Amino acid sequence: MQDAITAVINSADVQGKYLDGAAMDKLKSYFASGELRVRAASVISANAATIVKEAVAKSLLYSDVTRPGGNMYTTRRYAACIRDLDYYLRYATYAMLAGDASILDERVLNGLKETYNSLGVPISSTVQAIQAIKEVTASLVGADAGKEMGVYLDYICSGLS
Amino acid sequence: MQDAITAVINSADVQGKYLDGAAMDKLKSYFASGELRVRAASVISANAATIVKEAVAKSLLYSDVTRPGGNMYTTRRYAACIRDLDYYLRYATYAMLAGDASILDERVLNGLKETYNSLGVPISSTVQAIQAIKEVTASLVGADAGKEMGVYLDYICSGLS
Amino acid sequence: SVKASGGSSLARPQLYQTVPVSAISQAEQQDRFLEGSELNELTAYFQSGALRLEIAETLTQNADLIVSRAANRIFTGGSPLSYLEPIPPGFRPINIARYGPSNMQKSLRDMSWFLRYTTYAIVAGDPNIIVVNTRGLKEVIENACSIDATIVAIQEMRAASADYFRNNAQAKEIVLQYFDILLSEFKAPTPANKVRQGPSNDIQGLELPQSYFNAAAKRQKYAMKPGLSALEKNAVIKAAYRQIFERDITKAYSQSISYLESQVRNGDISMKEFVRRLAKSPLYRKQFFEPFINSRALELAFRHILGRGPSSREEVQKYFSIVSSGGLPALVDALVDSQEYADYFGEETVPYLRGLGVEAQECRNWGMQQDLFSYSAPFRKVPQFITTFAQYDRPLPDQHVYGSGNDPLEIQFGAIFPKETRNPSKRPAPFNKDTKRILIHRGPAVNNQVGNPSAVGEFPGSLGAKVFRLNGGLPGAGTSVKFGESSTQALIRAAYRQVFGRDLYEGQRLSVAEIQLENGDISVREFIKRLAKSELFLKLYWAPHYVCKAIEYMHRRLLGRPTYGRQEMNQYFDIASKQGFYAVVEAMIDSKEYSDAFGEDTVPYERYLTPGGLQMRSARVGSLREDIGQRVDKEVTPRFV
Amino acid sequence: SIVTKSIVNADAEARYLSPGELDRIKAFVTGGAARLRIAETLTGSRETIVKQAGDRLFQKRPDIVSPGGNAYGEEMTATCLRDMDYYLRLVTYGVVSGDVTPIEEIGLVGVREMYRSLGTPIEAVAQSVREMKEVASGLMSSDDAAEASAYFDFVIGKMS
Amino acid sequence: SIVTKSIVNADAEARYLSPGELDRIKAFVTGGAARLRIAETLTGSRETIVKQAGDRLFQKRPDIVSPGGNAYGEEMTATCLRDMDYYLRLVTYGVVSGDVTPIEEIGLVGVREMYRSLGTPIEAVAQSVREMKEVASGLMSSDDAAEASAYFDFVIGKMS
Amino acid sequence: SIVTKSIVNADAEARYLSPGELDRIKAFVTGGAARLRIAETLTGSRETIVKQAGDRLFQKRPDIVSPGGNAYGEEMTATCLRDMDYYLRLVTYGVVSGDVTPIEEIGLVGVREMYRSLGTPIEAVAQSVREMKEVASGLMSSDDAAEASAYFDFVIGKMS
Amino acid sequence: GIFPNTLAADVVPATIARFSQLNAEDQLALIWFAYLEMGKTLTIAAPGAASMQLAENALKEIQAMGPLQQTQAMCDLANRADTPLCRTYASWSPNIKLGFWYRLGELMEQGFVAPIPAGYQLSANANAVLATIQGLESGQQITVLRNAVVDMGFTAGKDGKRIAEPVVP
Amino acid sequence: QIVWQNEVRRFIPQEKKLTAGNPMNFLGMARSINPAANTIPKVSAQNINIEASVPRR
Ligand SMILES: *[C@H](C)[C@H]1/C(=C/c2[nH]c(/C=C3N=C(/C=C4\NC(=O)C(CC)=C4C)C(C)=C\3CCC(=O)O)c(CCC(=O)O)c2C)NC(=O)[C@@H]1C
Ligand SMILES: *[C@H](C)[C@H]1/C(=C/c2[nH]c(/C=C3N=C(/C=C4\NC(=O)C(CC)=C4C)C(C)=C\3CCC(=O)O)c(CCC(=O)O)c2C)NC(=O)[C@@H]1C
Ligand SMILES: *[C@H](C)[C@H]1/C(=C/c2[nH]c(/C=C3N=C(/C=C4\NC(=O)C(CC)=C4C)C(C)=C\3CCC(=O)O)c(CCC(=O)O)c2C)NC(=O)[C@@H]1C
Ligand SMILES: *[C@H](C)[C@H]1/C(=C/c2[nH]c(/C=C3N=C(/C=C4\NC(=O)C(CC)=C4C)C(C)=C\3CCC(=O)O)c(CCC(=O)O)c2C)NC(=O)[C@@H]1C
Ligand SMILES: *[C@H](C)[C@H]1/C(=C/c2[nH]c(/C=C3N=C(/C=C4\NC(=O)C(CC)=C4C)C(C)=C\3CCC(=O)O)c(CCC(=O)O)c2C)NC(=O)[C@@H]1C
Ligand SMILES: *[C@H](C)[C@H]1/C(=C/c2[nH]c(/C=C3N=C(/C=C4\NC(=O)C(CC)=C4C)C(C)=C\3CCC(=O)O)c(CCC(=O)O)c2C)NC(=O)[C@@H]1C
Ligand SMILES: CC1=C(/C=C/C(C)=C/C=C/C(C)=C/C=C/C=C(C)/C=C/C=C(C)/C=C/C2=C(C)C(=O)CCC2(C)C)C(C)(C)CCC1=O
Repeated sequence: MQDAITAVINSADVQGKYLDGAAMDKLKSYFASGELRVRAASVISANAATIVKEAVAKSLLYSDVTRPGGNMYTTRRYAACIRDLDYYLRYATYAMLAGDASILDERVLNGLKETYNSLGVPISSTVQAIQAIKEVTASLVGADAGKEMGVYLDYICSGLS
Repeated sequence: MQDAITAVINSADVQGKYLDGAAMDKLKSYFASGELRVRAASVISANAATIVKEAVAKSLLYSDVTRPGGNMYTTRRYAACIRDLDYYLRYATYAMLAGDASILDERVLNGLKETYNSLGVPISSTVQAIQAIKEVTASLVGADAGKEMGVYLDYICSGLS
Repeated sequence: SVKASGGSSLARPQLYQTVPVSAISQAEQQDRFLEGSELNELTAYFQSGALRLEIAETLTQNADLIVSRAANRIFTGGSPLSYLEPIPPGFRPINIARYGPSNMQKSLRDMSWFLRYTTYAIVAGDPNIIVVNTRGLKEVIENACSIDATIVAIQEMRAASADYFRNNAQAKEIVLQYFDILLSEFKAPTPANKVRQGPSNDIQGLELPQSYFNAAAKRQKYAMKPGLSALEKNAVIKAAYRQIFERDITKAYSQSISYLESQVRNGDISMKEFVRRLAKSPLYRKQFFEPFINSRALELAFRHILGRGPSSREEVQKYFSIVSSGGLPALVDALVDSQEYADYFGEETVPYLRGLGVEAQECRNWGMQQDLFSYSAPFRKVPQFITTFAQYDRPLPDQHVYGSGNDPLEIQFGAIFPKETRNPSKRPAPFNKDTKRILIHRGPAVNNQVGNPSAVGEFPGSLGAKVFRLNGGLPGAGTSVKFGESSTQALIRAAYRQVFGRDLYEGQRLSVAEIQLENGDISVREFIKRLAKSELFLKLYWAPHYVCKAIEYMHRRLLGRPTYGRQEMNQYFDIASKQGFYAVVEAMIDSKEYSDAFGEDTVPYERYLTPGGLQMRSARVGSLREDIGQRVDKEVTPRFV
Repeated sequence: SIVTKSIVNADAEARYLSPGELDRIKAFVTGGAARLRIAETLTGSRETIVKQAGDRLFQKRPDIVSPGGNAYGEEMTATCLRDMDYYLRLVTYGVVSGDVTPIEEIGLVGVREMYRSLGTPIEAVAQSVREMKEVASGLMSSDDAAEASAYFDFVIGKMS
Repeated sequence: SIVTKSIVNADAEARYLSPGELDRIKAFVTGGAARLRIAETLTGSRETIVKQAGDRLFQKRPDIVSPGGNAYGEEMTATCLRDMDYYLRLVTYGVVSGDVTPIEEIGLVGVREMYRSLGTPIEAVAQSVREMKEVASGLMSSDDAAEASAYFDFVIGKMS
Repeated sequence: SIVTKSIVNADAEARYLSPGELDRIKAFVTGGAARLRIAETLTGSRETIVKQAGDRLFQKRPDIVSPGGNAYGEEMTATCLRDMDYYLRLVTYGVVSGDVTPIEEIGLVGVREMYRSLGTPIEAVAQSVREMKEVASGLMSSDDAAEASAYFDFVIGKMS
Repeated sequence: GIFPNTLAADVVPATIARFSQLNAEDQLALIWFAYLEMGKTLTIAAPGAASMQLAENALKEIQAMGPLQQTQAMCDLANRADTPLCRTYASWSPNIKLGFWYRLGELMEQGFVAPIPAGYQLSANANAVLATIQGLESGQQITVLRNAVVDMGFTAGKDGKRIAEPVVP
Repeated sequence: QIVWQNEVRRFIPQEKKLTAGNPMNFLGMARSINPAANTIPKVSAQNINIEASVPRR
C-alpha cells in the first residue's frame, strides 16, 4: 500500500525527479493534519464496538435481513455481518491515518463484490449499514474528521457498488 | 524476551504491587541510557560485517582452525563460523538495546552448547573470537557503550562455557 | 557400531480395529467428548455384545467339528485329523500322503486360525482384523497351497458355523457376513505397497505393505472446500489450528486471526496459503519462534508444516541456512512451497502428522520424530535432529556410559544432575561394555595414569588440587599450646569438605569418628569411610538420586575422578543390587586404586575432570588464557619508531 | 514496550533494527517523563479510584451485588474490587511501558475463559473499568487524562 | 514510511493502532518540519554534493577511473555520477518518509545482483555514498547531519 | 513419615522391609486415631499455648525482653511468638507422622546457624518450647500428653 | 531492616505517626531531648545489641569535621538530604541508626560534637509527643524511637519536604 | 442483611494483607503479653573484687 508520504515518493520517483515545491506542499499538508488524524483514530478505537452497535441498530435490526429468510437471520450470519462492519471501520481508520485509499482497495476490496454476490449478501443493506457507520462516526469524532472518515467509507461503498 | 522496562514491570507484577519509587528510578535510568544505546546500535549495524571481519582477522585467521583438519577448513565451514559470529553480534546488539540479556538465553544460548558439542565446534576459539568482536566494537562505539556491549557478549561467552 | 542414538520409546501400532477404539479415537482425534454419534455406536455395540459372545462361545466349543468338516471336504485319501495343531471349477481334493506332513500341518493350522480370527472379528464388531491378515494371503500361499481347496474349506467352515444359528436372522447373518468378508478377502490379490519416495537425494525411498496401513489407526484428513457446511468449515479451521499451534488455542485462550479464517473459508486463500500466513503470524512467532533458538525452531516448524521431523543432516543444514538468511518468513515459505508439501497436502488439505502407520518410516530419525510428535515437544529447547545427525557422523562423545543425564556438574559441592523430564536434554549414545572415558588430569598431563600408571598418587603440585595429609603426628600420640591441634583439625574439616563437598552445619559432624581418628585409633581412610557410610551422606547423596547417579557422584567424591565406563559402573551397580549402599561405599574405598592414589593418611581430592567440567571452569572470560584457541601475534614496536 | 516489539520484529527477519525503528525507540525514550508522571498519579490515587469506581458500578448495576449476582456477599464484593485493583495496576503498567502488551499478557489473554468459568459477566467487568477510567480522568489534566484513557479503553474494548 | 509500517503491524494482529503506536506516529509527524528541512537542504545542493563526492572518490580510488575500470571514460563517469545522484534522491526520500522502505524498494533490493551484472565494484559504490554523506554533513548542521547519517549508513551497510 | 524412614533404611541395604519395620508401620497405622486427636488438640489451642508460653518465657527470661535482648521491643517479641508458633506447628507434624523427620527438615537442620546469625539466644528458644510443652500437656490427657511431650522433648534437646 | 510498624491505630503506631508529623526542627530537637531523658524516663541504650562497627567510620568523620560542619551533618540527617553520610546512614539497620544517634548525643554531651544552641527549649508539639513517649513502656519506647529514626538520611525513590533546618549561625 | 457499601468502604489492597508466617500476625498477642523489661541494673566493674567474689566451690 501507499500512504500520502509514500504516494508522493512514488509519484516523484516514477519521473526520477527530486522532491519539488508541489511535493513538499503535499507532504507539509499531510504532516500538518497528522494530529487530527491520530486523535480521530484514538476516538474511533475507543468506540469501535459502540459505533458498530448503533449502526446496526439504526440500519439493520427489525428489517427483513434479520427475520427468517433474511441473510442476517442466524447467529452465525449476524456475527459475520458485525465482523464485516467492524472490519470496514478498522480499515477505514487505517486509510484515514495513512491519508490514502490504497489500503482499502487491496486488503478490503479484492473480490468482495464477487464474494457477496456469490454468497447472496445484499449489497444495498450493506451500503446502508456502512452509511449508518459513517453518520455515527461523524457525530462522534467531529465534522472535518467525520468527512475524512466518510471519504474512505464511501470508497468502500463504491467498491461494493 | 524482556527488556529493562518489562523486567521491572514483571518484578512488580509477580508480587502484585504498583511501581514504587525504586522501580521508577530504574525506569528513569533506562530512559536516560536509551539515547546512548540507540546510537551504539546504529553504529554497530553500520559496521557489522567490518566488525566480524576484523575480529576474525584478529583471532582465527592464520591459525590451526583454518588449515586442513581445523574446524574452519573448507569454505562451507568458514562461512558457517562467520555467520555464527554475525548471530552473536546481532543478538548482543539486541540485548544492549533492550538493556536485558533475556533474548540471549531465549534465542542464542538455550541448547547452543550441546549443538556445538555435537558438531565438534571449538568453544574456546569461539569465545576468543567473541572477545575480539568486543574489542573491535568498543573501539568503534566508545568506552561506555563498548562496556555495555561487552556485558552481553560476555554473557554469550559464559553461556557457551 | 553406531555412534549415536535418537532415543527409543515404546511404539504401539494398531493391530486391528475394534468398535470402541474406532469411536473413542474418532472423538479423541478431534479433541472433544464423545457425542451422540459415537455414544450411540457404543450403546449399539454393547447391546449386541451378548449375542456376539454367544456366537464366539458356540464357535470355540464346536471349532473341532467345523475344522474337521473343512478338512474332510478338502482332503482325500486318509484322515486329516490324525494331527491337529460355490465350488471353484479347478477344485480337486488333495492327497494327505502326497501333500506332505508339514504342509498338512499348515493346512489344518490355517483352517483353525481362520476360524479363530473370525471369532475375534465377531467379538470386536469389526472385520478389520480379517481384512488386514487375509488380503494378500493368497499370493503368500499360492505356490504351496491350492486356492480352490482353501476356498472350498472356507465355504464348508462358513456353512457349518452358520448351521448352529437357526435362532433367527441375528446370529446367522453376522456369522455369514464375517465369513463372506473372509472369503472375498482370501480371494483378493495382493495390493501394491504404498511407496514414500525420497523428496530429494539426501532422503531414501521407502514402501509399506498395504496391510500395515489398514491395521494402523487412520489419520483423519481435513480439506477446506467452498461447498462445506459452516460447521464443517469450523471443524477444518480448528484442525488447522491444532496442527499449526499443536492445540486449539482458540478454544483455550480465544486466540485467533479472524481475517485469515474468513479468507480461507471463503476460498480467497487456499488452505496452503492459510497455513503460510498463520505460520508467519505474530501468534506463531511468539509461541514457536521467539522461545527457541533457530535450530530448534526449524525442527518444530517441520513438525507443524510437513507433519514430520527432519530426515537427514543435509536437510537440517539447508533449512538452518534458510532461517539464518531470512528468518521465520523464509523458513515458512521454503517449507510450504516445497514440492513435498504440495505432494502430500496440496492446496486444500490441512497438514497432518504422518508418522508410524500412515506411511513407511525411516530408521534414521525414528526416536527424534517420536519425541517431536509428542505434545511435550515445545519444552525441549535443545535441538534433537541436528545434534543426533551430527553425532551419527562422529565418534562417541564425552559422556557417561548411561547418558548425559548421569553427568553431574563438576562444582565444589552439590550433586546437580540434569533432570530427565525437566527441559528434556537426553543424549543417548551406545557405549559398549569396554569403552574407556578420556579424563583430564588435574596436574601434570604426563602424570595421567593412562600413560603413566605408576604416576598414581603423584601429587599434582601447583597444577592440581590441594592435598591434605595427616603427615604430622597426632596430639597425645599434658601441656597446652600443642601445635598438633591445628593440622589435625584442618584435615578433619578438609575430609568433611571432600566427602560432602562443603562443611556441615553444627551438630552434624561425626564426633566419635573424629576423636577416634585424633586418638590414632583409626586411619584417615577409615574416617572417610565412616563419613561416606554416615546416614547424613545417605540422605544427602545416595537416597535422592537414580542409583547410577548416586554411584557416579560417590565415585567422583571418593576416587577423585568420574568412572571410566561400564566395568566400574557395572560392578558398583551390581553391588548396589545385591548388598546396598554401605557395601558400595566399601567397594569404592577398599578398591586398589584408592590405596594407590590415597594411602591411610591422605584425604581424597579431585584428581581428574571430564572435558565438560574443565571447559566450564577454564572457558569463562575471566579464566580463559590468551593463548588458548587463538593466534597470538607478537607485538613489536613499529620500525619507524 | 516498543523496544521489545521492534527487537522481536527484527529478529523474526534476521536483521538489525532499521533506522526508523531506532528513531521510534529514541522518541519513546525521550518522551518518558510524562508517562511516568501519569503512572505516578494513577498509583497515588489507587484506593480512591478503586473505591469510587466500585461504588459507581454497584450503584449502576445492582443485580451484580443483589441475590443471585456473581458479586453478592462480603467476600464476593471484596473479590470484585480486588479484580478492579488488578486491572488498575495493569493500566499503570501499560502507561509506564507506553504499550498495551503488559496489560494483554497479564490480564487479557484468556480472560473470557476465566470469567466464563467463574460465572462473572464480562461486560460488567468492562463497565467497572469504565467507572475506574472516569474516576481516574477526574484527577488529571486533559492531556494526561486522554493518555490514560487510551489504555483504559483498550482494556474495556478487549473485555467487551 | 513509519505510518505504513505501523498500519501493517496493526493489521497483522487485526487491531487498531495501540496508544503507544499512535504516540509514536504523532511524535514522528510533529517532527516532519525538521525532516522536510533536511530533505530541502539535500535537494537544493544536490550538484555540489555529487560533484565533490565524485571528485574525492576518483582521487581516493583512481583504479575505478583508470583504463580498464568500469567508470573509465567521459560517458562512464557521467553514468556513475548519475547513479550517485539517484542515491541522493533515495536518501532524501528516506529522510522524508522516516524509514528506509522507499530506498529499500527503489534502489537497494538486489543492488549486488545488478552491479555484478554490470561488473561495477559494490565496494566502490558504497565508498561513493560515504563521500556523499561526508560532503552533505559538512554542508549541514550537526543535528541534521547526524539525522541524515543514519540513512546514509543504512545505504552504505546494505551496499557492502 | 515413619514409612519413608523405614523405606530409606530398607532400600539402603537393598532389601525389602523387615518384619520389625512392617509391624512398626502397622502399629503407627492402626493406632493412628490418637495421633490425629493429639494434633487436633494442639492445632485448636495454638493461640493460647503460644501466648501462655511466651508470657512464661518472658517471666523466666526477662533479659531477652530487656535492653540488649533480642526480643526487646514490640516487633521483636511478635517475631519471637511467631517462631514459637512455627515450632508448635512442626511438633504437630511430627506427632502426626510418627517420626521426627519433618521437624528435623523444616526447623532444626542448621537452626543453630540461623539463630547464631540472628543473634537469638537459642537456649531461650528451647525454653520457650519447654513452656509450650507444659501448656499443651496441661491441655491434654495423660497418654496424649506423654506422646506430645516426647516430640517436644526431641525439639528441646536439639536446641539444648 | 526489621519490619516497621507504620499504620495500625495503636499507641505505638500513633506516636510514630505523630513524630512523623513534626518538622525537621521539631523531630531533631525531640530526639535530643529524648536522649537527655534516656535512663530516667525513657529506655536506656544497649549498643552492644547492634553491629555498630558499620557506623564507626561515619562517626569518626563527624568527630573530625568542624563544629559548623557537625551541626550541618546532623541537620542533613534530619532533613532527608542527599549527602554521602546520609546515604551511609540510610543503608544501616534500625538498631545501628539508633545507636549512631545515641553516640552523636553522647559526643555532644561530652563536647566532641557541636552542642545544642545555648538555652534552647523544646517546642509545644514536640514536647507533647515527647511526653507521650515518656508515658509508654520500655519496649514500646524502643519501637517508637527505632521507627522515628529509621526514615532519616537519604533513600532513592522517595522524596518531598519543604521546611528544612539549615544552620544556627 | 448484606450491604455492599460496607464492603466497598472496607477495601484493603491485596498485597497488604498478612499471610502465614508474617510476624505482624503476632503483634496483637505481643501487645497483650506486654513483656516486662528489667530495671536498669546498677553494676560497677570498678568496685568488684574478682578474686574474692568469684566462686571458690
Ligand atoms: C430474552 C430471553 C432476552 C432478551 C432478548 C432480546 N433480543 C433482542 C433482539 C434480537 N435478538 C436476536 C436474536 C436472534 N435472532 C435470530 O434469528 C436468532 C437465531 C435463531 C436469534 C437467537 C436478534 C437478531 C435481535 C435483533 C432484533 C432484530 O430482530 O433485528 C432484544 C431487543 C434489544 C434491543 O435493544 O433492540 C431483546 C430484548 N433480552 C433480555 O434481556 C433477555 C435476557
Ligand atoms: C589468489 C588467487 C587471490 C588471493 C588470495 C588470498 N587468500 C587469503 C586468505 C585465505 N584464503 C583462504 C581460503 C580457503 N580456505 C579453505 O578452507 C578453502 C577451501 C580449501 C579455501 C579456498 C582462507 C581460509 C584464508 C584466510 C587465511 C588463513 O588461511 O588462515 C589471502 C590473505 C588475505 C589477508 O588479508 O590476510 C589472500 C591474499 N588474494 C588475491 O588478491 C587473489 C585474487
Ligand atoms: C566461529 C567463530 C567458530 C566455528 C563455527 C562453526 N559453526 C558451525 C555450524 C553450526 N553452528 C550453528 C549455530 C547455531 N544454531 C543456532 O540455533 C544458533 C543460535 C542463534 C547458532 C549460533 C549450527 C546450528 C551449525 C550447524 C549447521 C549445519 O547443519 O551445517 C560450523 C560448521 C560445522 C560443520 O560440521 O559444518 C562451524 C565451523 N568454528 C570454529 O572453529 C570457530 C571457533
Ligand atoms: C452485514 C452488514 C451484511 C452481511 C454480512 C455477511 N458477510 C458474510 C460473509 C463474508 N464476509 C466476508 C468479508 C470479508 N472477509 C475478510 O477477510 C474481509 C477483508 C478484511 C472482508 C471484507 C467474507 C470473505 C465472507 C465469506 C467468508 C466468511 O464468512 O468469513 C456473511 C455470511 C454468509 C454466509 O452465507 O455464511 C454475512 C452474513 N450480511 C447481511 O445480510 C448484511 C447486509
Ligand atoms: C541466599 C542469598 C539465597 C538462597 C540460597 C540457597 N542455596 C541453596 C543450595 C545450594 N547452594 C549451592 C551453591 C554453591 N555450590 C558451589 O559449589 C558454589 C561455589 C562454592 C556455590 C555458590 C548448592 C550447590 C546448593 C545445593 C546443595 C547444598 O545446598 O548443599 C539453598 C537450599 C536449596 C535446597 O533446598 O536444596 C538455598 C536456600 N536462597 C534464597 O532464597 C536466597 C536468595
Ligand atoms: C601433539 C601432537 C599435539 C598436542 C597435544 C597435547 N595434549 C595435551 C593434553 C592431553 N592429551 C590428552 C589425550 C589423551 N588422553 C587419553 O587417554 C587418550 C586416549 C588414548 C588421548 C588421546 C589428554 C586427555 C590431555 C589432558 C591431560 C592429560 O593427559 O590427562 C596437551 C596439554 C594441554 C595443556 O593445556 O596442558 C598438549 C599440548 N598439542 C599440540 O599443539 C600438538 C598438535
Ligand atoms: C536498647 C537498645 C538500643 C537502643 C538505644 C536507644 C534508645 C538510642 C536512642 C538514642 C537517642 C534518643 C538519640 C538522639 C540523639 C539526638 C541528637 C544527637 C540530636 C541533636 C540535635 C541537634 C544537634 C539539633 C540542633 C538544632 C539545630 C542546629 C537547629 O537547626 C535549631 C534547633 C535544633 C535543636 C533542632 C540499641 C538500638 C542501641 C540496640 C538495641 C537495643 O536493645
